[PDB]
Amino acid sequence: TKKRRNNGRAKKGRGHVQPIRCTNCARCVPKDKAIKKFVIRNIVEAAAVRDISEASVFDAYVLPKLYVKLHYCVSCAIHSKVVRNRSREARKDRTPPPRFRP
Amino acid sequence: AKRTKKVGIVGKYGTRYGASLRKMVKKIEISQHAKYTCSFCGKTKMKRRAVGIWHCGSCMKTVAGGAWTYNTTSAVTVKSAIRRLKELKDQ
Amino acid sequence: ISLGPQVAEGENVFGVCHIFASFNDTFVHVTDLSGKETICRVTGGMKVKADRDESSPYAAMLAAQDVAQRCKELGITALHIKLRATGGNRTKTPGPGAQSALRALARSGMKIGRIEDVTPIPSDSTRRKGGRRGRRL
Amino acid sequence: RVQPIKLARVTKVLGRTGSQGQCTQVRVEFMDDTSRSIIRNVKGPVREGDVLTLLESEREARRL
Amino acid sequence: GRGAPLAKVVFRDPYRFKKRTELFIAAEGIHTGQFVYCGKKAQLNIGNVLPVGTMPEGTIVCCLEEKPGDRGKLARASGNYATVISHNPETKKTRVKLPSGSKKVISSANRAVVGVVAGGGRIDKPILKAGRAYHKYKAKRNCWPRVRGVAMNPVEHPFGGGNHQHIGKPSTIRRDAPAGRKVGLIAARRTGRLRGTKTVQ
Amino acid sequence: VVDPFSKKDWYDVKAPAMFNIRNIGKTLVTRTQGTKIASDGLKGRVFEVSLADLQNDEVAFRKFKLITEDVQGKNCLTNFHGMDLTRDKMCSMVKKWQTMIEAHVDVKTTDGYLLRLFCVGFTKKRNNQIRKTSYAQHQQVRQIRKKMMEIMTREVQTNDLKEVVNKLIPDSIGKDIEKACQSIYPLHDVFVRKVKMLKKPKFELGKLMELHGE
Amino acid sequence: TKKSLESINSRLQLVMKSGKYVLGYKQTLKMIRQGKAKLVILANNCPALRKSEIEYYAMLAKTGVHHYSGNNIELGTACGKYYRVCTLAIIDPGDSDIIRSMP
RNA sequence: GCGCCGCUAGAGGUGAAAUUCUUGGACCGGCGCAAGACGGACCAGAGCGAAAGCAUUUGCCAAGAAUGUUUUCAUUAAUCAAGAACGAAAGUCGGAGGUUCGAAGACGAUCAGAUACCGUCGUAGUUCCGACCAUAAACGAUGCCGACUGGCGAUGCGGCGGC
Ligand SMILES: [Mg+2]
Ligand SMILES: [Zn+2]
Ligand SMILES: [Zn+2]
Repeated sequence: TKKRRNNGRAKKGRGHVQPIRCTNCARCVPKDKAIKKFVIRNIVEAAAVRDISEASVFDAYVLPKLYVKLHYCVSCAIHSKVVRNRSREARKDRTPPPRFRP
Repeated sequence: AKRTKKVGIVGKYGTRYGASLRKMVKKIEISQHAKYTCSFCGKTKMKRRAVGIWHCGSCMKTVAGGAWTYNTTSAVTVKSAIRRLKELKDQ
Repeated sequence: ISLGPQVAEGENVFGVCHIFASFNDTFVHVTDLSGKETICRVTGGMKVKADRDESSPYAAMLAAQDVAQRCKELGITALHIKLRATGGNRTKTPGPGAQSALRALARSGMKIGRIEDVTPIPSDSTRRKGGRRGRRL
Repeated sequence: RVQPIKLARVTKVLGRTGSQGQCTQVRVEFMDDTSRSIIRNVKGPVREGDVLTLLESEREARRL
Repeated sequence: GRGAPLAKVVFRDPYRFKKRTELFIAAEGIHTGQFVYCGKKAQLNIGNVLPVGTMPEGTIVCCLEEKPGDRGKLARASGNYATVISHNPETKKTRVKLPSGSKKVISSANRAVVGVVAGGGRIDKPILKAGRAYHKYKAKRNCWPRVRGVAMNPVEHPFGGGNHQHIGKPSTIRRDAPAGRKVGLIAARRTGRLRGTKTVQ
Repeated sequence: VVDPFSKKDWYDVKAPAMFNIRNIGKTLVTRTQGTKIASDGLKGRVFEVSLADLQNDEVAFRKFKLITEDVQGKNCLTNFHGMDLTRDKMCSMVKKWQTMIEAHVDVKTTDGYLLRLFCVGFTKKRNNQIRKTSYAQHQQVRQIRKKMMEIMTREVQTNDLKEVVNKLIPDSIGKDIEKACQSIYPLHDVFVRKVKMLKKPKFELGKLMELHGE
Repeated sequence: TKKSLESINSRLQLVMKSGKYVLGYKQTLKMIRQGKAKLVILANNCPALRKSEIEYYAMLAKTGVHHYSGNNIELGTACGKYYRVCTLAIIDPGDSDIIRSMP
C-alpha cells in the first residue's frame, strides 16, 4: 500500500538532495524529508525582562532575538512532538497550524 | 601484433617473483622508461639518467626531478606552495 | 587603596561576561573588556556536588550569586554578556543554565550592558559524532 | 544566601500540577507593588486572597 | 651509495678573484643554468638557501644546519623535508619538524635550503631480486648478507644453538646490556605488531 | 595564599580621535615582574565595542575591533582593526524566498593597509508584488556582484585608511551599492558585512599620535 | 581559464587564413629588420636571450611585441597546425584587428 | 592540533555512572598559526543532467534543452539481438595526505547473559590522484516513441502584447 502520494520526500525532478544531519539524535536524513522548524524565540525568556530593566543601564534597549533552525529526523519529530499522528482524509493538506500569539 | 593480455613491460621476469610484485613494478617501470615532454624546449626527449636525474636529448638542460618519474606528486604541491608564501605577507 | 579601578559613582566600568551555557555543565566565566584577563571562573559543577546537576538551573543560579559577589568586590560594576551554545559541530541550543544564570546575576546587584549571543556557527564544517543512523537511545 | 523572606498574595490560579493533583501554582505578587509578580506553584488549597511566604523569590515559570 | 643527486653550484668569491664550487643536496625542481641565491635577503623561491628566522611559518625546508654554521646536516635524504613552525623573534629560538616527526626547538640563525629533496619515492619500488640488492649494498658497505643469529652456533651469537631454531631467552634486553649481548630488540618500550601509527609523543 | 589581583593595575583604553566618545574602558594588567614588562604585555588587545558606545546617534548593531598599539602610561591608545555586524542583525535580515548576493575583495589602500571587505545584500519584494519567490537570475547575480566590488574599490583603492574608516560610520559604501544596483534588480538591506585587516605597515608612532589628536 | 580568451587565439586562426605571416626565429628576424613585420609574438618557452633580442630589435624598429600565454606546443596548435613554433610575426592582418586590439 | 599570556581545580560524558583528560597546570578566555576535510542560514514539492548525481567567488573551453525563425537538405525516421559508453556507496591494487567521523579491536557501563543499543580511545576506510569492479528500495516500485481525451489556480524557462 503506497501510503503517501509524494513519498514523504518533497522532491520531484531530482535523484539526490543533500543529506543533512538531525539536530538532537544526529541521524542522516535527506534535506526535504526533514521536519523543519525555525525558532525566533527571545533570548531573555520574557518572564525575565522587567527583572533586567531595573538592572539595565539603558532605557529603551531592544532585547536581541535568538535564531535557531531545528531540522529533525521523523523519528525524533514524533517523540519530541513537533508532528503528530493524523487521519486519512486530513493528511492531504499542506497548511501550518494557527498562530495565536497570546 | 597483440603479444600478451596482462603483463606488458614485466614480461621479462616471466614466471618469477609473483603477481603483486610484478603488478607493482609495471607502473613504476613504464614511468621510469618513458620520454617525458620537456618544459624548457617543448620536445619529448627527457631520457632518465641515474636515479633522481633527468636530462633532455636536446637543449641539454638537466633537471633533478623524481626518482621513478619526473614530477613528484609532493613536489608539484611544494612549488605551488612556496609561491603562496611569497605573495602572502611579501615574505 | 591599591586594588580596583578608580572611577566616580555616577559612572561605571564595563567588563564582558562569558555565560557558557552548554549541556551537562554551566560556565559563568567573567573577564574584562579586552577579552583576555580572566577575573573569575566559577562553575555550576563546582558549587553543586552531584554530577547529575552540573548543568542544573539551580546550579547556575548560585554560581551567578558567587561571581557577582566576586565581581562587585574587585571593583568592576557593569557587565556586557556574551552567551554561547555548545558550538559548531555539535548542537546550537543553549542549555538550561542560560536564563537561570542571567536573571540570578541580574537580581543580585549588577548593572548590565549589551548582551549578545556569540556562539560559533560553521559552514557545513566537519562530520558529526553520532554515526549515520545516529545515537539510538 | 542572606535574602529576607518575602510574603505574597496570589492572583488567579493556574490549576493542579505534579501529576497527582497534589500541587498548585499561584502567580503571586510580592506585596510591594502591583507589578513584580512570579508564577509559582504550591501544594494545598488556595482560596484566592491569602498571603503566602516565599522562602526565596527567583525560581522559574513551568515550561517543558 | 646515495639516492638523492647533488647539484654543483659555482659561486664568485668576493675576497679574491676566483670562482669556487660547492656541492649541495639538490632540492627538487632545479635544473642546470639556474641562478640559486643565498643569504639573509635571498628571495624565497625554490632552491634558495636562507636562514630560518626570516622565512614564514609552515614552509618546507631541507638540508639544514642543526647548529648554526655547520653547513647542512638535518633532513638530507632523498625525498625529505623539515617544516618550520612557530618562530619566536625574542630569544632567537624557533622550532622545526624533522621527517621522523620529533619536532625540535633549534636556533634561529640556521641557514637552510628551501624545498623537497630530489630523488624521492625511491622506497616504492621493490628491489625485487637479490642482484639489485647485491648492487645496492656493494657500493655502500659490507653489510648485505645478514645471517639470522638463530642460525649460527652458541659461540658466535646469544641466540644461536639448540636442536631447533628457537631463541629461548626473551628478545627484549635492557639498554646497558654488555657489548655482545645487545642483540634483538634493544630497549623496546613495546613489541609486537603495531596497531596504529605512533600515538605517543 | 597571596592575592594575585593586587599586583595588577588599571590603565584606560582610548578610541581614536576619528570618533566622538573616547573612554572605552579600563583594561587591567599585571605589573612589571623583572623580565616581564607590561608595556608590550597588552599591545594587541582587540576590543569588541559597538558604535552606540563609540558614536552618539549611530546604530547599535555594528561593532569595531580596535587593536592596541602603544601605551602612554595610563592612557593607552588603539587603531582601527576591523568591523563586523552583530549576529542578531545578520540572521534577522536572512529570510526565505529572497536571494542573498555576496562579494569579497582584497583591496589595499594608499597607506600600506591591505583590507578585505565583505558585503551582503538581499533582493526586495516590491510593494504591489503578488508572487512570493522574488529571486534573481544567475546572470543578474554575477553582474550585481561585479558592480558591488567595483564601488568599494573606488572607495578604498583611491585613498588611505583614515578616509576609508571615516567612510563607514554612516556607511556610505553600502548606500552607494544600493543605488547603483537597483537598475539591475532592486535591493534593500545592503551592508558591508565584515572588514578584515591583512597587513601592518612597519608600525610608526607618528601615524598613531595623529589619529589620537583632536 | 573560464570564459573570455575568445580575443587573442581566435583572432590568430583568422590570420592563419587571410593575412601573410612568417614563422620561426630566423625568418621573423629577417622581416623585423627590414621593417615588414608588424607584430611579433614570442612564445613562453623560447630561451631568454632569444626572447630578449627579438624584444630588442622590436625596440629598434619601434614595432610591437605580444608575449603569448602558452607553450610553443600550445602556441603551435593555437596557430592551427602541427609543428611547434616559438616566434611568429604577422606582416599584414587581412581582416582581423590585432594592432587595433589591447596592445 | 600547536605556540604565547590570563586565571583558577576540576573538566568530561550519561537515564544515572565510570574507562578517560587534569597543579610537569587541563577545561575556559584572548591573540596568533598550521593542516585537512566541508560549502550551513539563502535552499523551496525550484532548476540542470540520459541516469548515477549536481551548491564559496572569479577566471580556457567544449556542449545542451527550449523558445524565436516567410532559414536550408527532404524521409534522412521510432524501437532496437550481437555489441559498446557512463554508472552512488562499500570494496580491491599503487602513490600522496591523514583534520574529523569511524567497520574491526580494546576498555568502561548496562544486563541473567551483552560478542548489541549508551560511554571513551581507536585501525582499515574515508580525502586527492591513476588503474579496476558493474551492483543498490540504481523507486514514479510504472521501457521508449505517437495521437486523442476535462477544468482551474499557480511555480520555471524563453517569446509576443498590454493599464
Ligand atoms: Mg634473511
Ligand atoms: Zn532525530
Ligand atoms: Zn629539452
